[PDB]
Amino acid sequence: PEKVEMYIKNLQDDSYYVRRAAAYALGKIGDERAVEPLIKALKDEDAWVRRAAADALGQIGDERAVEPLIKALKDEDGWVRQSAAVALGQIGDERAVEPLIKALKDEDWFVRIAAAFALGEIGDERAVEPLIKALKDEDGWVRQSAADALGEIGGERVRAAMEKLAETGTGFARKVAVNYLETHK
Amino acid sequence: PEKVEMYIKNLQDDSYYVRRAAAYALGKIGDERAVEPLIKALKDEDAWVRRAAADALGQIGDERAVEPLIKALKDEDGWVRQSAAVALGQIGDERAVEPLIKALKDEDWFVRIAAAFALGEIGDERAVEPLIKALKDEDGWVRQSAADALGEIGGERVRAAMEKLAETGTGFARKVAVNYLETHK
Repeated sequence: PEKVEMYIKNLQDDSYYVRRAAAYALGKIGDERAVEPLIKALKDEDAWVRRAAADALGQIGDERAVEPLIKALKDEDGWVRQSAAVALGQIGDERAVEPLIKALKDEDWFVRIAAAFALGEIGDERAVEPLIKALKDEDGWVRQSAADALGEIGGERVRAAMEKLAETGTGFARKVAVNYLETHK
Repeated sequence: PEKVEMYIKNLQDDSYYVRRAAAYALGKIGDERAVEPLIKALKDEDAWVRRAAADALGQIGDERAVEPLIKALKDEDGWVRQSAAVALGQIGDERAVEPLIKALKDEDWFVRIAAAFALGEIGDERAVEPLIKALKDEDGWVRQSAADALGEIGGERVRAAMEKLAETGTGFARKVAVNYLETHK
């Protein structure tokens, strides 16, 4: 906690590693003063810095990072987008829901996982139908995370969809739905 | 919490997804009754079940899972080993230190990351020299996680090594060491 301004100041250092390490440290410390300088490091030249900055903003958890993080979901770098999604998941703000639904169709499997995870944490039923679609994703971990997110959301929209999948679905989606029906009253 | 025995019982179900979902749920619930049945699911036929079981044991955090998890660091499946390492990191027990040092040389990049992370969390200085070596890993995320773990460990063995790297090291290891010297008194 004593080193918060030293690390804020290191977000301007010429060395990418010093900037990255500063963002990482500021996420762990959790002091709110770091929020605006981290928002700025979401446009850093170096992708590792942008990743660490998103990560740190999620850890601090201040809603002021929501709109900048939503933008960072369009970053050229896959791991930045992944970090932004996890961070929006951690903050829990419903404004991320539609942008994260889009990121469920991201070309990188690791981004789609993070998008599903985050939708599950936010808990908003608009995500239900897009998560049912992700049950057919070519990546196994994506499918799985969409199933977990469906369970976390819950409620009557999830129940009704799981009845239909248990009835006519195939493959993984079927197994998900049947587990659902066995494990709820 | 009401469903703990239902999910324990589902660890014997014929469907791999029902067993996997049960392990996942039992990790979230956190009831100690789940520990021995999860230890057993670390030898499940299906790799997703073994992964979820390790993950859940780390979340519950009971030291009784330490020796079974150490064994699971030799699993044929890369993601099981990864999960076992993260879990040993979360439990924090020093008995994992030597097995995790070995897993820093794992053939999968994701395992080496998890091994570095876990050593950093356990905080034991036997890891210092092997983590300095990981600064030369071909994977960028591995190197980074080894640098973070060095910072988390700290103390005089880390200080002395970072002085030498700042003096004669090259590339990433150099940048790590110099950041170290700039950020400590």
